[PDB]
Amino acid sequence: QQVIQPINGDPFIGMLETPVTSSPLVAGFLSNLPAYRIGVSPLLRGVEIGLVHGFLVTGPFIKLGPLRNIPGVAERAGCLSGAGLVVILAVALTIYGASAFQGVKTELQRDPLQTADGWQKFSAGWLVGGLSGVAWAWILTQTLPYYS
Amino acid sequence: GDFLVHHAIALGLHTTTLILVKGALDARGSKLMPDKKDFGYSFPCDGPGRGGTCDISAWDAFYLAVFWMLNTIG
Amino acid sequence: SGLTPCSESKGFAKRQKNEIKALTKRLKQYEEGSAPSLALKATIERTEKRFANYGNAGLLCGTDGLPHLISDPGLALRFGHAGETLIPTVGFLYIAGWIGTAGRDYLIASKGEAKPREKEYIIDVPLALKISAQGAGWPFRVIRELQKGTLLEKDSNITVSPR
Amino acid sequence: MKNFTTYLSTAPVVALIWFTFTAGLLIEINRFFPDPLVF
Amino acid sequence: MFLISWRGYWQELIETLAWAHERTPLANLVRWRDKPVALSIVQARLVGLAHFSAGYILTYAAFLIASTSGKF
Amino acid sequence: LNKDPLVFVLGFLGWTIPANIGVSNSLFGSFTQSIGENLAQGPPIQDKFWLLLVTYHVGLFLTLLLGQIGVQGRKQGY
Amino acid sequence: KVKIVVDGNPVETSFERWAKPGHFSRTLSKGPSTTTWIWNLHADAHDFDSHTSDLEEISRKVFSAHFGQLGIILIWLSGMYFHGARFSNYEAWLSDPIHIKPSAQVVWPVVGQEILNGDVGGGFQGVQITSGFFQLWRASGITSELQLYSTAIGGLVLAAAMFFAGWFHYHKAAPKLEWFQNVESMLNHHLAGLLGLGSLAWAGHQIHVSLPINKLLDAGVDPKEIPLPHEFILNRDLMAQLYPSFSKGLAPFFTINWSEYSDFLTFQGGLNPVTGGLWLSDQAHHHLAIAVLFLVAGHQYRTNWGIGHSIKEILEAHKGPFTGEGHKGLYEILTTSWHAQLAINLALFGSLSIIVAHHMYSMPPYPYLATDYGTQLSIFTHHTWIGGFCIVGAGAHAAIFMVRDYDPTNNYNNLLDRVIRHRDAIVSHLNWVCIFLGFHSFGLYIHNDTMSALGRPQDMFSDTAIQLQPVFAQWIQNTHLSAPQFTAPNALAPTSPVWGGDVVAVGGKVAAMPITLGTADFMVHHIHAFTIHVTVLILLKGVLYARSSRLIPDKANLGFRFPCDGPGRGGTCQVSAWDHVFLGLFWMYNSLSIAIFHFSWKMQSDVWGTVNSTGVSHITGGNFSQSANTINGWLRDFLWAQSSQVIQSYGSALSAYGLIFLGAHFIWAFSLMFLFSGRGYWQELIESIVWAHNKLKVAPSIQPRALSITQGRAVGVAHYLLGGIATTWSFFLARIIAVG
Amino acid sequence: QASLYTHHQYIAGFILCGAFAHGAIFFVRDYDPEQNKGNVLARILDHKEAVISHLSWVSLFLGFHTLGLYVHND
Ligand code: CLA
Ligand code: CLA
Ligand code: CLA
Ligand code: CLA
Ligand SMILES: CC1=C(C/C=C(\C)CCC[C@H](C)CCC[C@H](C)CCCC(C)C)C(=O)c2ccccc2C1=O
Ligand SMILES: CC(=O)/C=C/C=C(C)/C=C\[C@H]1[C@H](C)CCCC1(C)C
Ligand code: SF4
Repeated sequence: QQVIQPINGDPFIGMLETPVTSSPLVAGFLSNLPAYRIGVSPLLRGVEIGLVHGFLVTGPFIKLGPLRNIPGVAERAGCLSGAGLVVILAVALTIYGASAFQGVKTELQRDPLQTADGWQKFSAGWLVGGLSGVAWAWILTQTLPYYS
Repeated sequence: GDFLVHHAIALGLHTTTLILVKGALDARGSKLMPDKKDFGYSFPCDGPGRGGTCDISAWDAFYLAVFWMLNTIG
Repeated sequence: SGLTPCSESKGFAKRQKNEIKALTKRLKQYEEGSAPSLALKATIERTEKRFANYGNAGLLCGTDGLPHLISDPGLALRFGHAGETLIPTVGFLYIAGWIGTAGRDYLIASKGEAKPREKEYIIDVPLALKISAQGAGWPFRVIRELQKGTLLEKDSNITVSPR
Repeated sequence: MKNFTTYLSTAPVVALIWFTFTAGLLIEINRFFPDPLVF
Repeated sequence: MFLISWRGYWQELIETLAWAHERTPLANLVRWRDKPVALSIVQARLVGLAHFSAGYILTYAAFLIASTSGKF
Repeated sequence: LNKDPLVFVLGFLGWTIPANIGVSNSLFGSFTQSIGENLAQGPPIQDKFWLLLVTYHVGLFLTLLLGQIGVQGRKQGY
Repeated sequence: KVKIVVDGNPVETSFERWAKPGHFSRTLSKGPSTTTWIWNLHADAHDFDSHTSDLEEISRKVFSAHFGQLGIILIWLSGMYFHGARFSNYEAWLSDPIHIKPSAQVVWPVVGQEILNGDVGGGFQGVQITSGFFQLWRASGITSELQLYSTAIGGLVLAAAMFFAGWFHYHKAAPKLEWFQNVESMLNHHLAGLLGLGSLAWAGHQIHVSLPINKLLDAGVDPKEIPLPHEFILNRDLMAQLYPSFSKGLAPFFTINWSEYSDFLTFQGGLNPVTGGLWLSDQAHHHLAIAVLFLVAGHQYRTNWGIGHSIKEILEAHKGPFTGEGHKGLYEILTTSWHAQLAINLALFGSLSIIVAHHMYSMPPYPYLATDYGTQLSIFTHHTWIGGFCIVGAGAHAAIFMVRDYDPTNNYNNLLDRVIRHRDAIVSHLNWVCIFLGFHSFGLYIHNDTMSALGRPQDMFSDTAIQLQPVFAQWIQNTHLSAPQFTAPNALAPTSPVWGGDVVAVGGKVAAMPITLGTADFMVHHIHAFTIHVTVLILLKGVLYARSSRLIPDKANLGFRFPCDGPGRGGTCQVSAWDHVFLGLFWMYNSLSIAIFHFSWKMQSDVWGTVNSTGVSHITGGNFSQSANTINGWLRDFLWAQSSQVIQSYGSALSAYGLIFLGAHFIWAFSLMFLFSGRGYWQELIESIVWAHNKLKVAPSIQPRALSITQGRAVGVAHYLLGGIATTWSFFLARIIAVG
Repeated sequence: QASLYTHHQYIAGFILCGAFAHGAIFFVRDYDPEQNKGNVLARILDHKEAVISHLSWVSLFLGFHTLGLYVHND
């Protein structure tokens, strides 16, 4: 028995299939992420990804920022910092789309995400989801029972 | 002390000038690369052949001389 | 240069006294007749002799209390400082011309051998010793080569890069 | 003995002997005539 | 670093990095426009000289100004 | 993973039952007593709970690994 | 069948090849045309597999060269014993080891250099030594210069024996190739016979000589009144006076009443409070147990009596589902490639020297070593450096194996083949680890320097601000402190005072004490992890891509050592595995410099110092925990503050260190001309100089050349390492001799 | 005063390096040997080995003796 094999049985494409790459748990988990929903519209996948990432970045800004020791100001400052990072990443995503876009089998249609228009809808979805996730992070620091 | 440091300054001036002047006069060619003018002022090398030719261009003589100029002004 | 003779310099005398005092302070931790005591006393004797000799040579001393050398050949000859730089210049130039002439003679002699490169890393030691002894008369031979025209190779026989 | 003396005539052995002689001469001059600054 | 280490080490390193990005999920959604390569030989000499010189000047300017102005 | 997963109490109990043997109580009993005492705030750095945790878990993990290898190695040829 | 097989008189003993430089090489034997031949003769002298492809001839050369190295080591060791016997204050130091500084080198009075004969005490003047020989001789029981003379004479006799054996086993009785390939026999003999019987014999010396003499020495008896070691050999009652179980003789050993011997085979742990060293009875029991374990270990491998293991069978049995054919083919590699063996053995030997450094500082095994701070610092630093160089050599000879001895036919789907087949994954993952470590280790210091400069110490990573406590190492310390209670009940004390507990003080100075770990220790340990990982990345990348890459697919045809494959493909300078060794040497230097700086500062700040009634006055007063979390703290409070001794050393006996400090700075800077430049410039400059010599008819026949590209790199890194390491050497030694 | 002296001397050093760099660039890109036949420019190119070797000699002398005197005093 051998658990490492050439990628799709092809020994000459520079990749190997290992339990890390191709366990049913890993391949099933990765397939259900919003990045890998090829038929789903790039705007809504951008909304989901932006919600996740804008929510998560507020934490380090809240707990470790320069105003972390000022009660009340710490949360608002951390969330404004997270919003600034979300906006900067939205600009980065937008200029990526304008420059990057000037077959695939398992036959598959290519991702609408990997086009100029699809990436721009993805950038809009990222911005909306990111600002919403930052606002929800602030709401959670104002409402969670065991938050400190 | 002024004597010793002035002779250090003379060493720096003469060595920086040596690197720069050898770069300018060998810019068109040398025995190691007799057709150097055909390759221009700045080029990486002429490869590992003929013993190896790293930093053979006149530009590289400028690059080496900047170190000596900084040493001298220091 | 506004300097003072070291034999009448107060800084020179203070330096001698201070160096002797430091060596003597080191001395009073050893028994007499021990090896450290004898070594320290020998160093003290050498220090006293050195300061006396530097004073007696007519060396000039600065405000630092240290000897300063005079190297202009005019100032050295008229004011008795030729032993500082000028006579060492003559001595060095004689030995250096000796070394260079011996090396040139050995290289020229090796050029006529069937394997000239062999004598460059396997030395013909009797020939090298003979040539080294003959280097004492280098200025005469070198001046004759200069006037005769055999010291220098002609420019038409020397490789040059394209200009 | 000829091969051995040829080895003793190789460049680093000659350099060792000559520089041992020169360094020893300088050391013994400075031992017999300590602290020479001037002629 | 630019003056001592030379190009071909970095080019092979960058080749492994380019392999890693193309094979990494969620990251291979994005691609470079310009193929990443190591800096050229001459460019490395320039950049190393620029860092050397800038550090030289900044260090001495700080030492000169601080040492003189802290006393005077 | 092509891990050939099989229900493994041989290794869940292959380490735990030998570890419940009293020597001068036992490793498993002391571990459970430490868990109960710490469950009444994280354990301090002087507490023996960390050492009991590390020793018991390295024994259990090594036992499970060797059990999986022994079951699969004998089946696939030793 | 394992048996002795030699060839009689294979090589004549003659000076004929001494007279022909480069005789060993087919290219070099024709003699020079250019000066490059002079360098190539020295560069290729010990590259045996380049001289011939016959494995038997290579192996014979290696064996006899090893005898030559052993003879050189014995000449060096006998010299050290002789200088102790003849040019030392050893006997005076034996009477007073707390106040007298060890010295075993005396300079001649000429050109004023006799100032280096410092007033080291004991009515003696000389250079202070930091090798630790006095403490080692005292632990061995040596009480007189006569015994040092005897060891020096015996060493020179054994040195002559080693040189005779190397001549003999190359020129008279050279073992055949199958003799060398008896790896099972060699492992059995080196485990049981070399290490096992060596440890047993040293336990014998310790029990019969070192234990009673040192017991009398620590009781306060004058060394001239202690009986000689053979008096303890011949008079059993004299030994039974100090260890009463000796009256029972060897009967407790043979009747398995081993607990009777508990007076001289102990398990105390910790340090002797009189001397600050490990208990010699503990060492005797340790070496006896080690001897038994190694004697058992030397019976594992099958030689001639059926029983035992075949190493090839063991290797071929260990394969799994992730690893293809597993360890198949490794036995053939390790019995045919000397370079593969050298790579493994250098890696482990260097790691051993580094481990030795840590274990000897923490558990000082010699009496009065721990309060000889110069000796402690010197031996830690020395063995750390030897270890790092050996590890870089392991990387080099692994790469040389990959270029020259690797054969794809004998490695099909084994571990080596599969490692090569995912080298991109290995190198990219290690690259990411190095970047992450550099950011989250050095950037913490940069964060701290920036916060401190901006007047925000509350925003710093520190023990009084945002804390990064090394809680795992703190827990390890607590576990090792509590070990004699529960997990090592028959040990009286922990292995070292560094885990916790009380100060061990000798002569009013700290021998060992608890070494606490806070935020600065966390930060510097992650610096160590970062620097080690980067050095690994360079060396391992050199090994994995030694034969080929996407850039250069036929790199193995270019060899192990070559400058480049030209300015094309963007430029391919330093693609060779040799150049990876060249870069890894710099990163090894960086890594180990930070390690020894960490050692020096932390011991001076937190361990070493004087003991008063109030407590411990450390040398630099605990300033490590206050300022080692900034780069400016290192630059000021370590480098600037502690360099005061070396730069003020002029006019004292330590002035040699000040001169070497300056000269080493010079040699380091000198190296940058080789590293930053290229030989094309130098060859053209030599063309103009050669014109000047041609004009005066003084041009040499051996045509002058600039150094090769590879030699330019080798010269640069050699002078860089020499200058930097000697700078730190002079700094360390002047500092710790003057303030220790 | 210290800042101004240091500033202008480092600026002067960089500018002198550039002067010789553009002299080398002239020799590569703009120099026409036929149009300069026998003049001072061609003639100094014609004994460039003498110029470079004498610069090498003076640099070597100054370095050997200045470093040696400093090291002797140290
Ligand atoms: C036969 C020996 C010999 C002779 C007569 C010369 C003569 C000359 N050298 Mg050359 N040189 C030599 C050996 C020699 N050199 C060697 C072995 C090297 C390699 C280190 C050089 C490297 C060298 C450089 C880099 C330069 C010169 C330059 C010069 C010129 C100016 C003087 C000088 O700068 O000295 C300086 C000499 C040295 C720094 C090296 C000297 C080493 C020893 C002392 C000489 C060799 C002795 C020889 C082994 C004796 C063997 C004889 C025995 C067997 C009988 C002059 C043409 C300079 C120039 O071209 O001026 C226009 C210049 O820039 N030399
Ligand atoms: C009990 C037997 C025994 C012992 C003690 C040794 C010990 C040694 N061997 Mg090993 N060897 C053995 C059996 C043994 N060998 C067998 C059976 C084989 C063939 C399978 C080998 C094949 C072998 C090779 C190929 C090499 C070694 C080397 C070494 C040295 C390793 C470096 C070191 O730690 O030096 C420690 C040094 C000392 C402690 C100094 C004293 C050493 C004494 C004098 C030698 C004792 C061992 C010797 C075999 C005794 C025979 C006496 C002789 C006159 C017949 C060391 C001397 C390496 C080398 O260094 O050899 C030159 C090496 O390349 N051995
Ligand atoms: C101080 C000098 C210095 C620095 C900073 C570096 C930097 C680096 N070396 Mg280089 N190296 C040096 C000296 C240095 N080297 C020298 C002298 C040599 C010649 C032998 C080399 C040869 C060499 C080799 C052979 C290798 C490296 C590698 C590395 C990298 C290690 C990974 C890492 O830590 O990333 C983190 C980066 C740092 C720690 C640098 C500091 C970053 C700061 C703290 C962050 C600041 C960000 C900034 C504020 C934001 C931008 C704002 C601005 C634009 C306005 C890193 C890029 C290794 C590598 O590439 O593996 C991944 C590698 O293999 N180096
Ligand atoms: C401290 C650093 C240092 C030193 C000492 C040198 C030394 C030298 N440079 Mg190099 N340089 C450096 C840094 C340095 N450079 C750096 C960082 C670069 C940028 C890459 C350069 C780039 C450079 C160029 C481009 C040129 C030089 C040239 C020179 C020479 C200048 C003339 C001179 O001073 O002759 C005196 C010689 C010295 C001072 C060298 C040291 C001499 C030692 C002390 C002699 C004694 C040795 C000792 C007895 C031997 C013991 C060996 C032991 C193992 C037994 C000299 C060889 C120029 C040249 O070659 O002109 C001839 C030249 O063109 N340099
Ligand atoms: C300075 C330098 C040189 C020039 C250095 C050279 C040629 C080495 C010179 C070594 C010695 C001094 C040459 C002479 C050796 C003879 C044996 C001397 C005999 C004379 C007696 C006095 C011993 C290079 O060739 C080079 C090449 C590649 C990268 C960098 C550099 C580089 O930096
Ligand atoms: C003192 C000084 O400043 C110049 C002196 C050197 C000379 C004469 C140069 C060499 C000549 C010799 C006679 C033949 C080669 C070419 C020369 C110029 C005719
Ligand atoms: S190593 Fe030198 S010769 Fe080779 S490509 Fe680089 S610069 Fe050119």
